[PDB]
Amino acid sequence: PIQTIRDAVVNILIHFDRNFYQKMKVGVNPRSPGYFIDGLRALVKLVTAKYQDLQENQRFVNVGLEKLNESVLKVNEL
Amino acid sequence: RSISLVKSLTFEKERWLNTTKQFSKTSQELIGNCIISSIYETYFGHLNERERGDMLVILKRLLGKFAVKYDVNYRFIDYLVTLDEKMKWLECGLDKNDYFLENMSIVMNSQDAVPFLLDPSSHMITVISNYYGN
Amino acid sequence: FKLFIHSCDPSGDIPIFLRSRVRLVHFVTNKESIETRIFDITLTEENAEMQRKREDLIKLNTEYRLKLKNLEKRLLEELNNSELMVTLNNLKKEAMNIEKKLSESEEFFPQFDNLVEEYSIIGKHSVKIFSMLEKFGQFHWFYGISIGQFLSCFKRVFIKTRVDEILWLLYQEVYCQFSTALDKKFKMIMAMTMFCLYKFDIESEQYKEAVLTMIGVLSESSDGVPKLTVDTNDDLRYLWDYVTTKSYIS
Repeated sequence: PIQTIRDAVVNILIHFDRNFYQKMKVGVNPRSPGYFIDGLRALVKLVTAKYQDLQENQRFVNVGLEKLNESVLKVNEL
Repeated sequence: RSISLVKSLTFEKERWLNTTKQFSKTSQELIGNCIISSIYETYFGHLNERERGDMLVILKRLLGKFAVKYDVNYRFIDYLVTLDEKMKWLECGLDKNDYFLENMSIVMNSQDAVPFLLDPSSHMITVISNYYGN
Repeated sequence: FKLFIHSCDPSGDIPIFLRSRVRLVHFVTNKESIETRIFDITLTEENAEMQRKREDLIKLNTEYRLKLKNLEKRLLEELNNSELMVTLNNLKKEAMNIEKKLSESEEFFPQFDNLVEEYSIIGKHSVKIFSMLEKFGQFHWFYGISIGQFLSCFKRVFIKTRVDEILWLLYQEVYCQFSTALDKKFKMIMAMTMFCLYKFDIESEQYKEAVLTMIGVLSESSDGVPKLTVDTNDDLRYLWDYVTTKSYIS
């Protein structure tokens, strides 16, 4: 039963994979689970890279705005 | 000069404020964007535009069923294909189609599994030859 | 080391071991591809200077946008590390110059949009003819069609009421080139359905109803009827005389 993001995302990946194999009309032929593994590896790598980039961009913009506000306050005080 | 620099940074300050405001929207979304990007990456290499649209709409409905957030205006090129990469692909000789750009981004973002190309026209053989030079 | 596998054979034979461990990508021509290609061909054959100016303007605009993004990134990185004020002044002056360059370069769009609206009918007719030829290609293995052959047919049209004249020459030349690739029954199929397509696009709705009645009575599916006007088009009178005299081949 779903408690965190992890259970929801693994359920959504499993259910989408089942739907995709259902549309393809594989019939009685076996379904290759290679697509699921490839998608999962791509998901973890891409979410790690995107989280790193987004956190770096956020702290970058935050320190830029902080420096600009500090300079504005220093100019206003003087 | 400092006063002029402060006064001229109105647009930059507005953009920074908009980015700070939309950081919550992006962080509420990032998992869903990564899921749909990876599904594009590993599922619709070998599908036409109609099948891609049907798969995408049923994926969007199913993803909204489990209540995880995603963009109402999400696109593959707007998320994975960068401006420098798009410039390089267009100057190599690729067409301007969104389908071709999506497939090109799918092919060049595969550092794990080798990509397979079914190009009847034999156009991106010389496009990729242009990309890697000599 | 990076490996790429290329194949020019659609619907080939990929082994299951190879199929299961690669990122299989198809590459087919869609509506947008043929429409953009035919717009480019007709523009570079009609007004070559206009097409060259348009493509140079597009390349300049995207390069200027890339330079603007890179300049914004450099400005942000430079201010993050803190003479300097003069550098920031030069950067924002260059950014303003880029912005006014875009503003001055974004004034040729209405002519391009008018050309798009003018030649959209040629684009849609071309993609419809290509769809019909692909239908022929999947009816039998010998009747396949390549996009390069179709584009070379356009080049032959342009080498050999103006847009209507281009469309007329297009239909005549594409029939005269791709009739020889089909047998007699598909020759009749292609000729009659293409004359039907032209007359449906050009003439009115009563003409469409009349032609549906003609094809239906020739198909033994629809009986009777026609909605023939009193001041008939002379060809329709001959066609109804032919079908009433049971001269089907005529």
